[PDB]
Amino acid sequence: SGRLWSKAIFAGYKRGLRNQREHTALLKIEGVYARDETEFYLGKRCAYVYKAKNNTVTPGGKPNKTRVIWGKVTRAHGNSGMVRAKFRSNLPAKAIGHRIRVMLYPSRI
Amino acid sequence: EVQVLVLDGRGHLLGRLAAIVAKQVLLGRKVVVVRCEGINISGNFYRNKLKYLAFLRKRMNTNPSRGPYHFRAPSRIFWRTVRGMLPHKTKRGQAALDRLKVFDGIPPPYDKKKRMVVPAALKVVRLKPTRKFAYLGRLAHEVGWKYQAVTATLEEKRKEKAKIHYRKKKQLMRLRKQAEKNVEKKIDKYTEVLKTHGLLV
Amino acid sequence: KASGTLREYKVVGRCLPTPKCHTPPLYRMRIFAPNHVVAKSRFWYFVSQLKKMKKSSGEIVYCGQVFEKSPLRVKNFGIWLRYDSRSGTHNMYREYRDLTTAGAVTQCYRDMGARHRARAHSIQIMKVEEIAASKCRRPAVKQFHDSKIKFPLPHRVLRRQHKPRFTTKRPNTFF
Amino acid sequence: MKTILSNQTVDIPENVDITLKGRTVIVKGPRGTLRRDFNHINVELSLLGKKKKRLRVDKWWGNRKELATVRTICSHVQNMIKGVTLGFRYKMRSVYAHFPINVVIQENGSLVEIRNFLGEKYIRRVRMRPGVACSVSQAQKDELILEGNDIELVSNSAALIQQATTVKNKDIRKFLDGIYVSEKGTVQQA
Amino acid sequence: VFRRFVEVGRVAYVSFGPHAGKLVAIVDVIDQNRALVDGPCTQVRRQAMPFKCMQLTDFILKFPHSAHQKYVRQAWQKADINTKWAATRWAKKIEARERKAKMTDFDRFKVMKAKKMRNRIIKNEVKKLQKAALLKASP
Amino acid sequence: SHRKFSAPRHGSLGFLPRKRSSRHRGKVKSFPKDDPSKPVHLTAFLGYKAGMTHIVREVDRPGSKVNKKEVVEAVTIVETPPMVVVGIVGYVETPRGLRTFKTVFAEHISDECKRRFYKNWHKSKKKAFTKYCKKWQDEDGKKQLEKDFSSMKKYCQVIRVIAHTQMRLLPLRQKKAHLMEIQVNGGTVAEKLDWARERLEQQVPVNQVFGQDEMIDVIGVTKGKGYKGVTSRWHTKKLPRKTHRGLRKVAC
RNA sequence: GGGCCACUUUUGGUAAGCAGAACUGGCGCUGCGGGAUGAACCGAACGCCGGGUUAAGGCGCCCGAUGCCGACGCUCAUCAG
RNA sequence: ACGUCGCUUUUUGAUCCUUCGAUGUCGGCUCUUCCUAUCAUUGUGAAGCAGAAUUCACCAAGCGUUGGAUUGUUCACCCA
RNA sequence: UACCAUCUGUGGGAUUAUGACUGAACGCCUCUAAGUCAGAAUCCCGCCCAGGCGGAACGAUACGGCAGCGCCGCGGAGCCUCGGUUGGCCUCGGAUAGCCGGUCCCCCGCCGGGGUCCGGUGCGGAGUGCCCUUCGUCCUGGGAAACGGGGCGCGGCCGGAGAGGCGGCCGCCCCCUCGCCCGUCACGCACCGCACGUUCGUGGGGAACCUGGCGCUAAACCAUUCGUAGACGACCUGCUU
Ligand SMILES: COC(=O)C[C@](O)(CCCC(C)(C)O)C(=O)O[C@@H]1C(OC)=C[C@]23CCCN2CCc2cc4c(cc2[C@H]13)OCO4
Ligand SMILES: [Mg+2]
Ligand SMILES: [Mg+2]
Ligand SMILES: [Mg+2]
Ligand SMILES: [Mg+2]
Ligand SMILES: [Mg+2]
Ligand SMILES: [Mg+2]
Ligand SMILES: [Mg+2]
Ligand SMILES: [Mg+2]
Ligand SMILES: [Mg+2]
Ligand SMILES: [Mg+2]
Ligand SMILES: [Mg+2]
Ligand SMILES: [Mg+2]
Ligand SMILES: [Mg+2]
Ligand SMILES: [Mg+2]
Ligand SMILES: [Mg+2]
Ligand SMILES: [Mg+2]
Ligand SMILES: [Mg+2]
Ligand SMILES: [Mg+2]
Ligand SMILES: [Mg+2]
Ligand SMILES: [Mg+2]
Ligand SMILES: [Mg+2]
Ligand SMILES: [Mg+2]
Ligand SMILES: [Mg+2]
Ligand SMILES: [Mg+2]
Ligand SMILES: [Mg+2]
Ligand SMILES: [Mg+2]
Ligand SMILES: [Mg+2]
Ligand SMILES: [Mg+2]
Ligand SMILES: [Mg+2]
Ligand SMILES: [Mg+2]
Ligand SMILES: [Mg+2]
Ligand SMILES: [Mg+2]
Ligand SMILES: [Mg+2]
Ligand SMILES: [Mg+2]
Ligand SMILES: [Mg+2]
Ligand SMILES: [Mg+2]
Repeated sequence: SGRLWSKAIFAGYKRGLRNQREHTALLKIEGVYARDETEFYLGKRCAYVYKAKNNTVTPGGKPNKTRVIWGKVTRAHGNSGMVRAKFRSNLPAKAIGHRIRVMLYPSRI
Repeated sequence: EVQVLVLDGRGHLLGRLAAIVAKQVLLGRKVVVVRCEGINISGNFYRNKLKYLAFLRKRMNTNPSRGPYHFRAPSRIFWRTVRGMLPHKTKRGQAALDRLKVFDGIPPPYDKKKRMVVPAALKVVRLKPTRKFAYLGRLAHEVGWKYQAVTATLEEKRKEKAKIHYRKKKQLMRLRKQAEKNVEKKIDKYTEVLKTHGLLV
Repeated sequence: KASGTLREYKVVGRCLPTPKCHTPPLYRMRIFAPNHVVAKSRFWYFVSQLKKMKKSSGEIVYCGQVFEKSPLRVKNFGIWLRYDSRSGTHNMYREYRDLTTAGAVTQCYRDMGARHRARAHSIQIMKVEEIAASKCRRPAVKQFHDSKIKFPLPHRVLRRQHKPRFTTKRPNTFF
Repeated sequence: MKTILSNQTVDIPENVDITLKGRTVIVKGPRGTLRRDFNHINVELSLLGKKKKRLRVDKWWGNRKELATVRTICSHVQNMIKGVTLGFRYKMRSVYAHFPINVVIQENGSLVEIRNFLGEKYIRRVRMRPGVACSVSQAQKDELILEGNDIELVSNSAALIQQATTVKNKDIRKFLDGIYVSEKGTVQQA
Repeated sequence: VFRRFVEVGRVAYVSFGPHAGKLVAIVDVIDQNRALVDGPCTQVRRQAMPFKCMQLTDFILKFPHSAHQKYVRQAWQKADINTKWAATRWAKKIEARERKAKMTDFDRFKVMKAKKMRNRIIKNEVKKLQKAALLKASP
Repeated sequence: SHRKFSAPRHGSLGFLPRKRSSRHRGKVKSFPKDDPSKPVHLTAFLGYKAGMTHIVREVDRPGSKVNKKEVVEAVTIVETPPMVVVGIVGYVETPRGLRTFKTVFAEHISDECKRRFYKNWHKSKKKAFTKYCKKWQDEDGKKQLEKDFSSMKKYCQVIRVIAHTQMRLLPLRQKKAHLMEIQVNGGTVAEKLDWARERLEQQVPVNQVFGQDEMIDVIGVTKGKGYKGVTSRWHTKKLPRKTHRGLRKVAC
């Protein structure tokens, strides 16, 4: 019961104009739209859950078709919210405009 | 939040709304822009009409069947302004542009829904009132659009049904102001809890 | 010369004492600058034009900020200045309303750039003093000289245009 | 420089009684009623008195070009008051040299036909703006007499029948023919 | 139209800035954009504030222009604003919007139970005021 | 550089894609503007070209060269047997155009009208409108047509009449009729749709649709010539006789 | 042992993305960030990478960044900028 | 008029940047499109515009701008 | 096949120059500043030509003895494949130098419509909002409910056409006194700190299999013809009464 994670959007990689750095993601989180409003999310854990064809092993259950790339939030990118994230393996480019779950893990409250 | 965003286009500026829409479009967010008849463009009419007439002159003389497609219906004029604000030569920007559905007037998927407003794009907020403004529905009519007269007769009869639904929604709202006057001694405990925590002024 | 909020500096200097005059005369200026570094560098700009005095044959005796004597009463500042255009140079007289002296001179630099495209290296403020209300001449200053000022704020334009960005109700401008 | 306040009151006689639907003046006199929407100029209007009934219009921080529209709205209201207390009578006179001009009045005064203009066979049929009673006088020999309450409709209808009778491809110093506005009067000399 | 004016003694409410949420009095008008502005009883020292930060109220204090602080203070206390304000609806909507932000997770549960019950009694009689109020049998 | 001698362009650009027509009857593409003040009538008809003839008549043009004198005009003859009203169709007007709303074909559709609905009449089993003819003789299939003839009354603005020709009365080899929508102008929508079932299964002659001595418009498909060169198709100037690769070309 | 460009100085020429000198830096031999694009301009020179911060330039959308309740003015252009 | 400020690239020069392991070179014929710096035609303003004729401007390139003698001619010139 | 014969060739709209109207700024004047008018071989559309990797309405939809197909079932058993998503908002028109909400006398078959009055307006009858709100059952008491809830119960009717693919109302039933708040009373895998859990969802799509019930029995192309057509394709036609 309950959603229990806050919802974010994968907007793009860390980039200039004619270069990009795929090791850092840029996330838009709903509700927070200021830089002085985003220190809550400043170290929270985040994830990209996706489904594929083959069954894979699941922690706590029998094998399903959902696979997850895990990451965390490092710091803020700009003035209008917009945290930047760092995942373990770099995000696939098909995930631009898709759901990233900000998970309320390690807490400071 | 994966519902559709529905925007009443009346009273908005053309590119001020287009820049807002074309960034939400890139972030998922299926958005539907209804009532393009009433989108405004800053500057006076004749000046803005000359911009569109100057566009009509751009034409591949070798074969104008292959050249620029000069859409004349307001919905497709607004569809082209956001096209130029999207990377529509890539699959990210073509899957983006499929999320925007543009309509003239308000079709019956969206006539019985609530429309959102963008205050950063409205004519009353972003123009000084001692300026001039053109209507996108009017400069489509003198440019070649066929259907402002059937759209006017279908928006008049929709506003006939909108007054009827409102006067029934407004009639139930003065029933709740009568019910809360009758059964109030039995909600004195419940109306004080909500009054304590920032509700029920 | 840049800007951003101008102070006012009392800069005092004199020529280094050679065996010609053992005590050369002290000179002082009032200088509106962002900080005392610029105030000591604009001092040797004018005192080299007024007197035959350079920085190597001279020293800054006293540099220091001049604070406003009454920053809580509204004063009429008439400013005599001197700038150069794309054509030749011109003299002017402008009037402002401000609480501080250095605030009405900041207000002059933004208004000489707005109306005349005069950059701050072009402008030379030479005199600034507190004009009374009965000696003002400019009509924009004199319209606020009424003991019964009364006006509304007619067309309040919405500033929070993005909080929220998408709302369901159209805003109000009558308050 | 933007002037903080520029007002101009407008006196109102006893036979009229005007109201304000925002920026919409509705003047109602013994000769009918008029109505103009002023929702393109940002001023505030105000009925002040209850015995003499003044009408003030403010401007509140307008520049030089906005400040010009304070006295015009006064002049539009004063043309509504004279329109419904007195009216607008335009006596206008036909000036011919060789060919006399025949003007026959068609249906209820809202249409004129100008036939014998410089001896040409074309018939000029120009429609009146609605509310203008164009007629032919009897104390003069050939002059038109058009009534009405709205000065932007009476003078426009008088300008339709003046732009229609223009001489083309000739000198206009000689060939002084046409129907011209002679005198702008009122009915019921106050 | 136009009833709330800027004048000498107009009590203004500051909407944003360093003094957001303070009532304050207008002392003098500094050239179309700024105003000499002093709140002697709401802890706001005399300074210049733009007219875009402030929002005009209904209350007007009487004192001459550019008067000292002690004369705008005993004019604040005669017809005392701090009991006139915090009795009007706009003052009540401010305190009944910040105490919704001061609402703990257990307070939010108690509103969730009290609202869900209160929307059962109100929902009940609006049926009884539309099925007994439709009892009409007249030509 | 310029040409030095002005000459008009050969051919219109307003008639071109000069392809084979994608049809054979002749699409109307524009019916006469309709206004309710008139009586209720048809606006088009459909006939076959039979051949030409010249006639002799005298002229009444007062002031002309040939007033009260007898001239020889060339005429053509169009065989027009009466068209049979076989159906009805109503259109609703939309901001995207003018879409078709509902059509109601009649019972007792003839075999020459059903011939059109088959590309091969020999091997077919003639089954067209055999499920649809039984809802004219039913109870709970009946009143859905009076729900079809009532929604098309209250929602449509333009109703048309599907009519076909009757080939059995002509000297041609083909027995397949030509169906055609012909709109009904002059009148309100509730009258023109009541009118167009009175005529349903009945014939209308050309005497009703078109009267004496009025001008009409003729819509058809040109006599076909085949693949032709630029001298036949565009009537360009031929090239001089000592041209190497071809006289009947366009040079530049 | 064919050079070329740029600031300033300078010769012939009406002028030239012309021809010829002086001085320094550059391009050629050299990629990178910005100038949309471009041998030379602006910043800065390069082993392979992770974190931080800047330069010149930017920050409605394309397209990273003002979704600041930015400050004060000027400007309406039926070829604006 | 004396002076003086421009535009243009339908003239001719100036330059040598591209092309010498090739980009077919004057004129005509033919054919399409474009430009306006408008000869005519549509709508107008001005005249030392009485009419007729002509002239100077303006929005304007929609539409038209021919048939020949001589010359390879582009140009030129006469006939109609 | 030929100006070498014959026939046909069209209507608006916004406006440019320009001429004006009302009319300020500049207490006079002024085509202009706000607001208007007349206006053309131009421009744009119609007429005309073509008809989108654009829609629509409608027709018929595969058998003579093993053969298919469509609809109505949560009717089943499970496979595969494509992915997304994690509660809803079911709607006045609009004004912005003003609005929203209640209301007395009056009138267009008792809704609407008006001018007084009464409140609200940094919108609180508020999207900065609102509605839902998910631990489970069992014991047991008090309140809200009694003009209640529930079902793919069937029939019955009405409203919705701009892309209606929907939204309400009903007569006979069916069990139910539970579900909403404040409490009593205890139990459930309490899986022994730990991830993809929580939904939409009985998802879309391609198959094949079993078991009921209800209906349906076609065309297109080739070949052959035709010559209103044509390089070839295509196109226009005909083929047991
Ligand atoms: C004296 O000049 C000639 O003989 C011309 C020709 O020989 C033409 C070549 C035709 C062939 C022989 C290839 O059939 C030739 O090689 O022309 C060059 C030639 O050959 C195609 C191309 C040149 C050089 C590059 C482009 N330009 C175009 C034509 C041209 C025209 C000239 C010209 C030179 C070119 C040259 O001199 C004056 O007029
Ligand atoms: Mg799933
Ligand atoms: Mg898994
Ligand atoms: Mg001091
Ligand atoms: Mg928002
Ligand atoms: Mg006047
Ligand atoms: Mg003449
Ligand atoms: Mg040529
Ligand atoms: Mg030519
Ligand atoms: Mg040969
Ligand atoms: Mg060498
Ligand atoms: Mg050398
Ligand atoms: Mg050189
Ligand atoms: Mg060289
Ligand atoms: Mg080197
Ligand atoms: Mg380098
Ligand atoms: Mg670069
Ligand atoms: Mg550039
Ligand atoms: Mg440098
Ligand atoms: Mg780095
Ligand atoms: Mg950029
Ligand atoms: Mg961005
Ligand atoms: Mg060369
Ligand atoms: Mg060569
Ligand atoms: Mg070649
Ligand atoms: Mg070659
Ligand atoms: Mg021109
Ligand atoms: Mg002329
Ligand atoms: Mg042309
Ligand atoms: Mg010869
Ligand atoms: Mg011919
Ligand atoms: Mg017209
Ligand atoms: Mg005038
Ligand atoms: Mg004009
Ligand atoms: Mg007009
Ligand atoms: Mg077209
Ligand atoms: Mg009130």
